[PDB]
Amino acid sequence: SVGFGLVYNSVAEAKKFEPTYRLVRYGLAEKVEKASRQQRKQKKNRDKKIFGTGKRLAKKVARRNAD
Amino acid sequence: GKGKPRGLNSARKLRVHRRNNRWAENNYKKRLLGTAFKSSPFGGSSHAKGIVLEKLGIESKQPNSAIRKCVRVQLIKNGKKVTAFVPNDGCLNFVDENDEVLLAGFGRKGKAKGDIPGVRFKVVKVSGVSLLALWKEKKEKPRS
Amino acid sequence: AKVHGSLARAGKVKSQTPKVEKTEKPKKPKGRAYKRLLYTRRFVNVTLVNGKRRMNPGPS
Amino acid sequence: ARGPKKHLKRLAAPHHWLLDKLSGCYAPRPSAGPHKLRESLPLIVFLRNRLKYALNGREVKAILMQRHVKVDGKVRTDTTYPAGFMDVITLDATNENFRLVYDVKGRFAVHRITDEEASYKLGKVKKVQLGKKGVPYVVTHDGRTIRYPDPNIKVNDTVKIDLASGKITDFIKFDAGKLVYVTGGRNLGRIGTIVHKERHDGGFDLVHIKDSLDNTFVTRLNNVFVIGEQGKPYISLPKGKGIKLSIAEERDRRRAQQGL
Amino acid sequence: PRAPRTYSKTYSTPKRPYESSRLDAELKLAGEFGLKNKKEIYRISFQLSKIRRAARDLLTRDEKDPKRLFEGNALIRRLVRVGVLSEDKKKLDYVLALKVEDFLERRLQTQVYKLGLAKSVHHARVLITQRHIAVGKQIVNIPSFMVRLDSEKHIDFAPTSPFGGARPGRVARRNAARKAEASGE
RNA sequence: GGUAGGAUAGUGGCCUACCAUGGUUUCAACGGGUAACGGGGAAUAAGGGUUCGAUUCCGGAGAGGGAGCCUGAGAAACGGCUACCACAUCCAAGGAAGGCAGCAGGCGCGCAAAUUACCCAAUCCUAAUUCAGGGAGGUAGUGACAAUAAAUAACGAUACAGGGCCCAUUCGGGUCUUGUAAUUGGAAUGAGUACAAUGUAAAUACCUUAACGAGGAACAAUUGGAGGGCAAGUCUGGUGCCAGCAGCCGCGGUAAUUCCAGCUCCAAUAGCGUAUAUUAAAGUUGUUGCAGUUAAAAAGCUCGUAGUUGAACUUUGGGCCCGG
RNA sequence: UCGGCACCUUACGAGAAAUCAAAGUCUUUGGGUUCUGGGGGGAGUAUGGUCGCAAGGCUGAAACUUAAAGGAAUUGACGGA
Ligand SMILES: [Mg+2]
Ligand SMILES: [Mg+2]
Ligand SMILES: [Mg+2]
Ligand SMILES: [Mg+2]
Ligand SMILES: [Mg+2]
Ligand SMILES: [Mg+2]
Ligand SMILES: [Mg+2]
Ligand SMILES: [Mg+2]
Ligand SMILES: [Mg+2]
Ligand SMILES: [Mg+2]
Ligand SMILES: [Mg+2]
Ligand SMILES: [Mg+2]
Ligand SMILES: [Mg+2]
Ligand SMILES: [Mg+2]
Ligand SMILES: [Mg+2]
Ligand SMILES: [Mg+2]
Ligand SMILES: [Mg+2]
Ligand SMILES: [Mg+2]
Ligand SMILES: [Mg+2]
Ligand SMILES: [Mg+2]
Ligand SMILES: [Mg+2]
Ligand SMILES: [Mg+2]
Ligand SMILES: [Mg+2]
Ligand SMILES: [Mg+2]
Ligand SMILES: [Mg+2]
Ligand SMILES: [Mg+2]
Ligand SMILES: [Mg+2]
Ligand SMILES: [Mg+2]
Ligand SMILES: [Mg+2]
Ligand SMILES: [Mg+2]
Ligand SMILES: [Mg+2]
Ligand SMILES: [Mg+2]
Ligand SMILES: [Mg+2]
Ligand SMILES: [Mg+2]
Ligand SMILES: [Mg+2]
Ligand SMILES: [Mg+2]
Ligand SMILES: [Mg+2]
Ligand SMILES: [Mg+2]
Ligand SMILES: [Mg+2]
Ligand SMILES: [Mg+2]
Ligand SMILES: [Mg+2]
Ligand SMILES: [Mg+2]
Repeated sequence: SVGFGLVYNSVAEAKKFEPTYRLVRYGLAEKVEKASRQQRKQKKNRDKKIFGTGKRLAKKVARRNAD
Repeated sequence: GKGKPRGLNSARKLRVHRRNNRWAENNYKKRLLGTAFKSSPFGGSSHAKGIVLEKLGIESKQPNSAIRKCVRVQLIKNGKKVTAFVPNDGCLNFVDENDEVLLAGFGRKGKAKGDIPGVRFKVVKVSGVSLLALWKEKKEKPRS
Repeated sequence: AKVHGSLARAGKVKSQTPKVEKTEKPKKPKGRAYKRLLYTRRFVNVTLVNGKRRMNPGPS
Repeated sequence: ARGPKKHLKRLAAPHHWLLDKLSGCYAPRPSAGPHKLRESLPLIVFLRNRLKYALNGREVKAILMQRHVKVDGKVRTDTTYPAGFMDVITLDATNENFRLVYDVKGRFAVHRITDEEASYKLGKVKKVQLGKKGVPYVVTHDGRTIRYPDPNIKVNDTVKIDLASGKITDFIKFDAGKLVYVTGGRNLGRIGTIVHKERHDGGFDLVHIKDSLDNTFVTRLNNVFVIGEQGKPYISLPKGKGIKLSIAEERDRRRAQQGL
Repeated sequence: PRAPRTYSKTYSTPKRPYESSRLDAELKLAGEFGLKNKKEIYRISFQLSKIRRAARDLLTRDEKDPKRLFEGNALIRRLVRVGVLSEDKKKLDYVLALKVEDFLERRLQTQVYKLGLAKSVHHARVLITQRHIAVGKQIVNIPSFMVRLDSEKHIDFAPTSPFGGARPGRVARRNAARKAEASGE
């Protein structure tokens, strides 16, 4: 079997230069509990509709369509 | 001196004469005038789908004595009416009145084949279920 | 060129042809072993070499 | 269309970068800089595809953002920085200094140099002009502007640039007898000094160059870089001394140097 | 957008589909060498067509031409190395005289039979295909392998894959397990 | 085309003013057609050629159609705006919003073309930026577009072909078994199934590998043919100028080598057939390289302009040296 | 002797042959140049243009159809030769 090997000078430099997926493979980084890519893109495009923080938008909606 | 000009500066006369005389061939004439896209019911295509209008019985040319079992077909893409031979024993029982046939050419690029007068096309599929497969045992024709 | 011949007989001979099922037989080998079988029947142990050779002799 | 292109297709990259055909649709487009797009070598091609020090482009970025590399004295943390001919790349770790010179097949070879030779570079004078307030300058082949040159410095000469201050130490004229390194065309990477120079008013002055095995070749004047006098070049020379052996001599050498 | 992937057809069919002489000759070839197909003859004919066309355009070049010497010597060296052209006979007008049987003799399926080890070409084919014979210590299961005259001494049975040792084998193990089931323990 | 001006980033009839009468064209202008984006290239060809190039790279143009513009270094931008035209969506009828020739997907059109998947790990790009973003791109799915390699068996004993020995005399002798016993024996292996590992961003698949995994090894190879061209049948049954076949020549009207079948045989083979287009074959476009008395074809005859073509002639010879 | 209308013999040669001193000097294929033809029909038709008083001329297709049409010679058969 033929492959490629890296031995870093220390484990701090291993964590610093080693890619995140290899550190997840070796146990030196946790896999992130991120969302799917289409959900992330849809959330971003939803946030593109809002200008400002939107607290005034939420309070104006809850004022106009409650009575 | 063999009729054509030979000189080093006669390439204009040679090429213009070749361009003029090239028109006398069948294929160059047909390709350059766009005959397949103006004439030729299969308007440049290899196959064409059409709707069966009628089952015809064509009497074969002499010295052959047979009825040839063709169909009259209106092409869907074009509206032109063509006559198409239904090739095998039986297989005119498989067509129907008024359903869908895929048609192809008939071997000789125009130019009706054999003893069959005026028929330049054959039926390849009917109802999209392939007359060879219908004829052997392979697939069953859909009822609707 | 008459286009209204009778279509009553379409399929006549194939519809009245007697049905014979294909005879069940041993399989023939495929590929390299079939070309091996062809080579033994044609160039190694051929005996029907009347004139040059024959391949499908009928009853004489 | 509509503005400057920012991408470079692979198979539209220069052939001397020796990029593999597969493993990407895109080649690293060289940034604007001292050298041209096609006459140069990006730092990612030098650090990943020549020295093999990095496996990715992300490792080239991780090397460069630690300020280890420097081109011509300054640090250059740009990944696609156009390092071209005569440029000196200093990698501080392993104390390596490189001068980008052509090997005689026409490609940028890895040529390790010393710290003395890394102190300077050579620049072919592209123009000599007066700037404003009457100050004269020369413009070299790598976009450097050097004020107050020697008045003997003309076009197609070669100045030596001190690279700690961008100053002209000495210079070499263009006249019959002195070495020529060839930096373009199909004689790219060759050496051999002279036969003469023919003028051709209107365009494309030609130089006849005859190497140490007495093979003449003509090159355009714009592809001609003076590196010194005949013997003792002002730079070190790469593996081969710019000879361009033919393919039979190449095979007669390669069969020899594999059976010990 | 990507680099296109180059591919080439490796054979040519004859222009005449039914010639009794050619069909007899190719069935004779496939019986002598144990071939699956006419395609395996057509590939060798394609390779000879390319070799002969290359040697022909070199032979019309004047002798002591640089391209003639370089490419002709490279062609001769490749054919000598693969064993089709002998270790004498290093001329371009003798590689025009090459035929199909020379390449068919150099196959791994022919070499495995020729160097003992197989007892037939049809046994050689199914020794090779069945992950037996190793050419270095490399298992090859390709019968069209073109043994290169310095691998001939190293063609043997594999370190794995019995007839080479280190384990009995699938139906031997099952049958011995059945005889252990029946007879003893 | 000249002069001057205006405009432009700048040259310029680019526009304007005033002049002059030019500019192009049988060496094909101008006009018409193109089922024309151009090129690198592709198929095929002894050589010369013929045909194709929407399509991975390069250049151009476009973003339903036209036009106009803002911003900006750069756009006459369309995942920017404005108007008109066409089409079309929501609506409380007041109004408001639109542009898949991006990716996926749908409808329609048709002979004719795939998932509303996963990811920025690679290649690169952009940003204030090592970090974010990227349907660019990559990964898989669908995929007989095309291409590469090559399973579907192999080997022995019981039976028989004879190539035989010393004149096997009449078959024994330590002969020598390829075809036949829908016999007989054990071996071999991957298709598949999967422990794991490796793979990979994560997977899948490959490669490796534990245990499984063939006797009708049903773990059953097909597609076209069997008159000629053109390899393979005057075999049997059916039909009886019908039905049908047949590229072409032809077969069928009661013994069909050709139809429909069965048996057997042939060819290519995980492929094979059909239709169309094109190349070779085609020296049937002929420059190489056709033909013109009679097969198609010397203008009725002569003049004549462009075109094509056009007699001979001008420093030859001798000697010497270096010299690859 | 030059020039002309031709003829006769031979086949060096040419041709599919009849025949041909040109229909030769052609696969051993290039002296110069013009025009014409590309299987048979449809068809010298339709249409457009142009000339003519007109009759017509000159230029001139296609759809569609077809497996031969033709040339020369041989043998036969036939002829109100
Ligand atoms: Mg001339
Ligand atoms: Mg015989
Ligand atoms: Mg663009
Ligand atoms: Mg860039
Ligand atoms: Mg194994
Ligand atoms: Mg002015
Ligand atoms: Mg002006
Ligand atoms: Mg003016
Ligand atoms: Mg002009
Ligand atoms: Mg177009
Ligand atoms: Mg193109
Ligand atoms: Mg194109
Ligand atoms: Mg188009
Ligand atoms: Mg645009
Ligand atoms: Mg649209
Ligand atoms: Mg901006
Ligand atoms: Mg726009
Ligand atoms: Mg859009
Ligand atoms: Mg855009
Ligand atoms: Mg789409
Ligand atoms: Mg894409
Ligand atoms: Mg399709
Ligand atoms: Mg879909
Ligand atoms: Mg990425
Ligand atoms: Mg996409
Ligand atoms: Mg199978
Ligand atoms: Mg394995
Ligand atoms: Mg049959
Ligand atoms: Mg035959
Ligand atoms: Mg037949
Ligand atoms: Mg030819
Ligand atoms: Mg002809
Ligand atoms: Mg005639
Ligand atoms: Mg005539
Ligand atoms: Mg005349
Ligand atoms: Mg004249
Ligand atoms: Mg002259
Ligand atoms: Mg002759
Ligand atoms: Mg013709
Ligand atoms: Mg004709
Ligand atoms: Mg008329
Ligand atoms: Mg006659």
